[PDB]
Amino acid sequence: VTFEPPRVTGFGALWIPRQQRNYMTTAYIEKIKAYVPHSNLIESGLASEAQLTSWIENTCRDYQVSMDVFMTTVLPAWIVNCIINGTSQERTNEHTWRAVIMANMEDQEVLYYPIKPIIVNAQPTLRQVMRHFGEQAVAQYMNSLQAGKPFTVKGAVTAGYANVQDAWLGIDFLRDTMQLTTKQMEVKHQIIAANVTRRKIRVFALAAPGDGDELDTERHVVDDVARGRHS
RNA sequence: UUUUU
Repeated sequence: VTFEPPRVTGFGALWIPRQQRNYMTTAYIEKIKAYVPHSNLIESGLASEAQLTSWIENTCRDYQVSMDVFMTTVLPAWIVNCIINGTSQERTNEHTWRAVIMANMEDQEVLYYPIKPIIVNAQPTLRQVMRHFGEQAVAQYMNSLQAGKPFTVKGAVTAGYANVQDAWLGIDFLRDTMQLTTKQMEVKHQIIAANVTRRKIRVFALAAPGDGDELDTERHVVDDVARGRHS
């Protein structure tokens, strides 16, 4: 059997609906084989490109800083801060998030930035807009680990995970789109079980009272009953 | 989907 044919017939076992049999050709197979987009650009768990750039442009206008200096200077600081403290929406009560200027592995001064103009501008929640930087956050935490002064991950410490070697997987903005092995899947997921620590209520206590009974009277008569004379 | 202050 020097030659063993070529097959490559495709389809066969794969059931094809009758409406698609006229377009489900062999040449159609090769056309869709090229459509393999990144598995981190299609899911709804992250902000889309249209609303990611909206977040980038809106927050730099509020800070009155250029996009070039935003993507270079304060974005890594924001990623580090989101590594230290969580990325929850109700972090706005801090009213300020801190960035520290570093001279040579030694703090010199802490800078203060408003936290509202960076959370509300993330249209599909800030937990989703920061998921694009989840892969960069792990690398930056590893860099901090190599420097001898590891970061303190809020999720890992809160969940009870004291392992500093892999204290990530406690990052609040990991979508798990990365090829996590089965031994890190449960470590990340048990940390994710910090959600059941606190409840959530969907609706507040309404607006003010619509009405509490009204009054309408005039003239000179009894206190409340207008000329009460019936029997 | 949200939910990890």
